[PDB]
Amino acid sequence: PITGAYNALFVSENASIVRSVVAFGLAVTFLASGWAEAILS
Amino acid sequence: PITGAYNALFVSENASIVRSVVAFGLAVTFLASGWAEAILS
Amino acid sequence: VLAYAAYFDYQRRHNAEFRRQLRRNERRQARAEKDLAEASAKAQRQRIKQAVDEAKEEGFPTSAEDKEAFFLEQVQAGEMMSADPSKHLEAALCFYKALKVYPTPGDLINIYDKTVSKPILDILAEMIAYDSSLR
Amino acid sequence: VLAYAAYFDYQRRHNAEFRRQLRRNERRQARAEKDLAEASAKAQRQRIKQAVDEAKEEGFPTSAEDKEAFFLEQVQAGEMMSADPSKHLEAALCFYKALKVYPTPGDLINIYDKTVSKPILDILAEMIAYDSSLR
Amino acid sequence: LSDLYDAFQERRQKLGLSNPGLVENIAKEVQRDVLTTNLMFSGLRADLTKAFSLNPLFQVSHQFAMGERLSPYTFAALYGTSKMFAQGNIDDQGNLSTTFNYRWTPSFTTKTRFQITPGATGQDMAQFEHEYSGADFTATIKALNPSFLEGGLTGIFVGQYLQSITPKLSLGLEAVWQRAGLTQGPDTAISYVGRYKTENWIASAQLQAQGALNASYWQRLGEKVQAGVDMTLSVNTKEGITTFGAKYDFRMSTFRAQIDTKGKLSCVLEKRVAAPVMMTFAADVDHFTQQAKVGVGISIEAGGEELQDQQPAPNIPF
Amino acid sequence: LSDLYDAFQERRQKLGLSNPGLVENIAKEVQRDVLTTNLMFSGLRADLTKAFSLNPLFQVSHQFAMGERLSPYTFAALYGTSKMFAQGNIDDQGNLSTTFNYRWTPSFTTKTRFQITPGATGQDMAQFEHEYSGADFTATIKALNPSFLEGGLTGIFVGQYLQSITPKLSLGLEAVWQRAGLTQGPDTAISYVGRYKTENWIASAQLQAQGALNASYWQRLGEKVQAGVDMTLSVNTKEGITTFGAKYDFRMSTFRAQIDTKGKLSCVLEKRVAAPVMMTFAADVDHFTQQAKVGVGISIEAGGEELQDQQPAPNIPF
Amino acid sequence: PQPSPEELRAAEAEAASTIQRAIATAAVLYLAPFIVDAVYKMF
Amino acid sequence: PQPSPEELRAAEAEAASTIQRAIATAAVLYLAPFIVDAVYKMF
Amino acid sequence: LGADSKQERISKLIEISRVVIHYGYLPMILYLGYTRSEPKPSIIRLLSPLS
Amino acid sequence: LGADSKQERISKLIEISRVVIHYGYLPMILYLGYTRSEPKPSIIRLLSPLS
Amino acid sequence: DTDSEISTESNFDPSEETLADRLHALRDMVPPAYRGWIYHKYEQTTSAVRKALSFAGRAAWTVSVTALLVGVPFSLAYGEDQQYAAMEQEQ
Amino acid sequence: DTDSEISTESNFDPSEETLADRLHALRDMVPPAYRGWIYHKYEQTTSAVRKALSFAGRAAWTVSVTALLVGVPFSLAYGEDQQYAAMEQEQ
Ligand SMILES: C[C@@H]1CC[C@@]2(OC1)O[C@H]1C[C@H]3[C@@H]4CC=C5C[C@@H](OCCC(CO)CO)CC[C@]5(C)[C@H]4CC[C@]3(C)[C@H]1[C@@H]2C
Ligand SMILES: C[C@@H]1CC[C@@]2(OC1)O[C@H]1C[C@H]3[C@@H]4CC=C5C[C@@H](OCCC(CO)CO)CC[C@]5(C)[C@H]4CC[C@]3(C)[C@H]1[C@@H]2C
Ligand SMILES: C[C@@H]1CC[C@@]2(OC1)O[C@H]1C[C@H]3[C@@H]4CC=C5C[C@@H](OCCC(CO)CO)CC[C@]5(C)[C@H]4CC[C@]3(C)[C@H]1[C@@H]2C
Ligand SMILES: C[C@@H]1CC[C@@]2(OC1)O[C@H]1C[C@H]3[C@@H]4CC=C5C[C@@H](OCCC(CO)CO)CC[C@]5(C)[C@H]4CC[C@]3(C)[C@H]1[C@@H]2C
Ligand SMILES: C[C@@H]1CC[C@@]2(OC1)O[C@H]1C[C@H]3[C@@H]4CC=C5C[C@@H](OCCC(CO)CO)CC[C@]5(C)[C@H]4CC[C@]3(C)[C@H]1[C@@H]2C
Repeated sequence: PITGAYNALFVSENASIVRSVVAFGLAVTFLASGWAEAILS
Repeated sequence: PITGAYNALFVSENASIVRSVVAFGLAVTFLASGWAEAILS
Repeated sequence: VLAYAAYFDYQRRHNAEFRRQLRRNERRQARAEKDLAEASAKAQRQRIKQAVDEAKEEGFPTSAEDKEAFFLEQVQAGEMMSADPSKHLEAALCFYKALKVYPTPGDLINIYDKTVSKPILDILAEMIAYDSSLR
Repeated sequence: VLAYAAYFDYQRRHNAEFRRQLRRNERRQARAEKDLAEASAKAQRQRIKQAVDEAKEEGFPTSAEDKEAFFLEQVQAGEMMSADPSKHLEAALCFYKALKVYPTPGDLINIYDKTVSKPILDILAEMIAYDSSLR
Repeated sequence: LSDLYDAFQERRQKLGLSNPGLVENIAKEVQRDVLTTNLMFSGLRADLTKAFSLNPLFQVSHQFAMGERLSPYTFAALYGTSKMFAQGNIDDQGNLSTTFNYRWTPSFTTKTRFQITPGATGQDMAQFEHEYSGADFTATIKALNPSFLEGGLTGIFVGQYLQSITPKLSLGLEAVWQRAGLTQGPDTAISYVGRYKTENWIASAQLQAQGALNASYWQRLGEKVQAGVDMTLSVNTKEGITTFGAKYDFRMSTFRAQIDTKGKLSCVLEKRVAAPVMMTFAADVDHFTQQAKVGVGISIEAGGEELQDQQPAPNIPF
Repeated sequence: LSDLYDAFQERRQKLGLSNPGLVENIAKEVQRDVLTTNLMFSGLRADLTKAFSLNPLFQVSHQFAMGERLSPYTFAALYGTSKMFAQGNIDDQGNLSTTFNYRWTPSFTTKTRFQITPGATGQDMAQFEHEYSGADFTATIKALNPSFLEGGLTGIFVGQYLQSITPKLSLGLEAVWQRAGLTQGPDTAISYVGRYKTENWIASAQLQAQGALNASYWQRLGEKVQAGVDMTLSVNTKEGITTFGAKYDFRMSTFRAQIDTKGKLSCVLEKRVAAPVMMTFAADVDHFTQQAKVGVGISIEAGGEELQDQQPAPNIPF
Repeated sequence: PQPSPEELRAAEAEAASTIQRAIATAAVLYLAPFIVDAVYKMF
Repeated sequence: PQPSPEELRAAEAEAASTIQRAIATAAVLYLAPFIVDAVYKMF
Repeated sequence: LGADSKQERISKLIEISRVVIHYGYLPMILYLGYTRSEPKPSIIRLLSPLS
Repeated sequence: LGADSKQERISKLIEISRVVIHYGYLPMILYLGYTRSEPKPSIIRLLSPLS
Repeated sequence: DTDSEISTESNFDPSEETLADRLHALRDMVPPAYRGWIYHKYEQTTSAVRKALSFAGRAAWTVSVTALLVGVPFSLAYGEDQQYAAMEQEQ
Repeated sequence: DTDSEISTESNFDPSEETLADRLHALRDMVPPAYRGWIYHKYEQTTSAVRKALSFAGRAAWTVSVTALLVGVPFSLAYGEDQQYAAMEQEQ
């Protein structure tokens, strides 16, 4: 499991692309789910 | 007059010494004469 | 422990056979450690030899503008790698590739010998000796 | 003014003597301007010759450590002066002094020819030609 | 014929569409209103602005600065009217940047820009821009350094189009044509854009034909807080960066902060330390190198407070 | 014999002299209380100080910094008592600087300092200092890296003496002895100092045997303003610099500004933005190159406000 | 390296076709809202 | 260059004499206030 | 296509226009404001930073 | 003057003392405070930055 | 400078002159020595003006930045101090 | 590894051994292969600990600086905003 995920997330030719895409997915969810409004406001 | 003063004040081997000494003389006079207290306070 | 240590010391001092058994084991290990070092040195020597061989396959630029640009890139690549102690082999290869492209290698060697760190110079020095074609 | 200009133009066009008087004055001035340039060039040439002569009197270091230190100082001095267009003569002298101390002047010339600005190179090039002792 | 044109136009108006605005603004709410990228600076800065009128608008500004790639001094002047806007600013080195916008029609605008540098011949440039703003779309064409002196069209040309598909969805297009020299073939690039806009949140995307993708999301977190996230992907090597940030609108100050996947952190605090004076503090921290750039600046607008009798001229074509 | 010693001591006490303090402090009122030299910095800085007691004094501090020659992190702890003071601070790179001062007698103090760096063997050092404070004079002897391992005295030794001549005039002496290596001869340098002190103004001078002269003047310009001027001359080439500056003591902030003959301008503003929080803004402008260094920092002291029942221990030998 | 003259003509045609394909999309977008209206009215 | 052994002994004596001259001044300063007192009392 | 003499003349127009815009653009903006502003400022105040 | 063997031993004492001071000086100061402060802080709070 | 050399330009005509040549003749009216010497002074005078303006501009920048860097923090600190004095005086 | 070579150390004595030699004999008790292999693991384990502490320290610094750089300006701005809300509410 971890071997198939860590390699594709930090030691691959597209590691920088995956990290940017995943971070965007989290950020949008954090905002859209209303948690951000409940924490930052 | 100016020829004998400008040379010794900006284009001489001791020009930097003379400028520092003259500036100190003015600064002390400005403070000690009471003008500084009348302007800066 | 002290009783065993006293007996062990007493046996080693007064029993020659006990020393002989221990000495034989130590001597046997001494051979293995030296042999291991030689094997490690040969493998390192093979890596140096491999690195010089790899440079021949990629080839070198022929034009003066490409040679200067390639030289600067190899110097820049070697220097960039020289800061990392894990890239000393790769840094030396870039310096070796550049040295082979520079028109006066002897002068560049004097620059490297003074500007490049000794651990990289040691590998590069063997590269020069291995590549008998270097002028 | 227009009446004089019309008369002046009319005289120049129809009176050959008027042209001859003016042409003689212009030709006479043309000689002076060319002669002035040659005098200026010779004075500049003398300054270059003087600069090379001055370097001989100060002498050059003999030890390798002093030669390298002096070379670096002369390169540093030349480069520091090279940024000021009023010190091109002094900058070239430092580069000339360094070039005379460097062990492989030909390689350093290629560096200067590419790294140093042409106005300084022109003076330095004449310095090399004037100092027939430069290898 | 007008018979079809009138019927077509009438059917169009009944759709309730609206002008989506310039293509370059589809990410404004994130990239300019929330992220610090456009406000970050380093060193010291001081702007002394004098307003002489509001209708027509006329103000003169002196900027003093001491920092990374900041010119020691910049004099700028601008004049504006409901039909035109002219601005020019010149650095201590003589670099002159200018703008001249004129409304030939309320729906058609011409924008002219120049950048004249004495030091460098390459720097000198001229940009002509034409904009049309329909009831539901915007079209634009630009000509940067357009020249035919070599007997063929050269320079850079850009065309932009953005169309409102529904009251919330906007789709657009961008096209570039280039020919740096008549001896070489023309290069063309196309970019597709789109946006979905609502009161609470806005989503935008910008896809280059080269493969790069820029996407962003903006959401309001109440009356005083709003935040957005911006993502950039490049496939020139594969590289990508995602920036998350938020903005707080207090009474006397606005605080912006953001962090991105490359480990950079930056914040900007603008504070009204006085009625005419506004302070700005900017700090950018690179966590991978532990280095920080600090910026402090000030803005002063003496003229505006002493002339309240005339209100700002409308629709100045900035 | 005590007969003369008592009569001599009695005649001495009736002269009304007073202890002039350490030689290194003869210019404190200018070089530290007015000039910005000791407060200037660049980049970002944050000091988080926790006070655990006031008698004995004990506080722990974490410093975060990102700027020119500022270590990313520094942990410091100190303990103090009317008889002793111990402090140590360590950088992220392990450089440890320490101090240990002990009062063997109220008039005699021993100061020990160490500077241990893992990275550099040259950096490691040890400084032993002994001070005596008579009724009208102070004497001091220092030994930096004292060693006899080579069979001869080596290192750096310094002796300082300052004597009050009258209730206002103080004259002093400083002597240095050095021997970096037993193979080379010892080097000695002497410095003469003096000061005239009054309530309104103070004048000081520091003359090196090498020819360098440092002179300063300090004058109070009221209860909230004081200013001073400092002059430095060197004859190593001939060079000299004169610095004029003033300090303002407002209720919630202290503003310092100075300019010198080399064209540098600098100012420091320390502002109590909150009861435990103090801000610092520092800017240094070089008018000959038009470059500026901006420094922003903060200090937080959470512990002190919640323990008012014990007052600070007296005469801690800082 | 420098391009040949026939390759330039190939590039010039390619570039023109790309911009023509763009303008074709712009026309589709201008007509797109009426198409989207029909979909909401198909159900 | 490295110094000769006799030059080192010359330097060692010189250095000692300098510090001895300093301590002689310190003794003068310690006695200086009584001297200054006499001057005010001479008139 | 284009005559060589024409290209020289056309290029000259750009060179002249470049210089004019470099020197004349900012004074033009200041002139427009000074004559059309409401009210009209003083020539000294027209470029005073904050007075 | 000094015996060569003595210089080795004396130098060794400095080497050991250097390491001890490097590691032991700060914990010593923290220990003195923790046991002698008035009042005595919590081990967790002893190095908390502001809590 | 020979009468025979200058005599080669024996004949001239007003119509033969080209527009550029006729315009160039206007410059020929001024003596080359004077115009050359006037141009020299013009360069020296123009350089001095540029040096004076650069120095005057550089001095004004120094005074402007000095007054701002010192006057701005002080004005804020001094202003805030007056508020505390006012609030304390109102007690 | 020959019986005759090892036989050269035919005789030994407890008193002949020097204090340093007697202390060295204690280390001789441990098999060289094990001690050499244990030392290798010790270096690898000690390096990992130093790497973990460096990473843990570097992470804590990042969080501390991030919270300060963002929390400090915000806390001041937010605090000042509340004062205006309080003063306005008192009207
Ligand atoms: C050696 C170098 C040469 C320059 C310099 O030292 C260095 O030489 C010093 C001479 C000093 C002045 C002497 C006397 C006065 C008169 C007094 O006025 C109140 C007198 C009172 C009597 O009842 C009412 O009249 C005010 C002070 C002033 C002007 C001194 C100022 C500082 C000066 C200029 C010093 C200056 C720095
Ligand atoms: C050129 C590229 C095309 C995609 C894109 O540009 C780039 O163009 C936009 C299309 C958007 C989606 C369209 C419709 C909806 C339905 C809506 O439903 C809410 C409820 C509501 C209707 O039922 C009633 O209240 C939720 C959001 C979602 C999925 C959009 C997400 C963002 C998208 C993907 C945007 C994206 C940036
Ligand atoms: C080692 C070097 C020796 C000089 C020095 O250290 C360096 O030592 C100090 C001696 C000082 C002077 C001594 C006495 C007076 C008389 C006094 O008279 C006021 C009125 C008062 C007495 O009549 C009654 O109120 C005015 C000032 C003046 C001239 C001093 C100036 C500063 C001087 C030069 C100081 C200087 C720094
Ligand atoms: C000549 C050059 C250009 C101009 C300039 O010198 C250089 O001239 C200086 C005068 C300064 C101002 C004097 C007084 C104040 C009031 C103070 O207090 C607000 C309290 C608040 C309470 O509600 C509102 O009243 C805020 C700051 C301000 C405006 C100064 C700003 C900096 C200024 C503009 C300086 C500026 C840089
Ligand atoms: C964990 C790491 C260490 C600790 C730390 O995070 C990182 O924890 C954060 C909490 C922050 C404080 C929260 C609230 C306030 C009140 C505010 O308002 C004063 C109004 C005035 C009215 O008179 C007095 O009440 C002033 C600032 C202050 C103290 C913050 C300072 C920064 C602090 C200490 C941050 C600090 C860097």
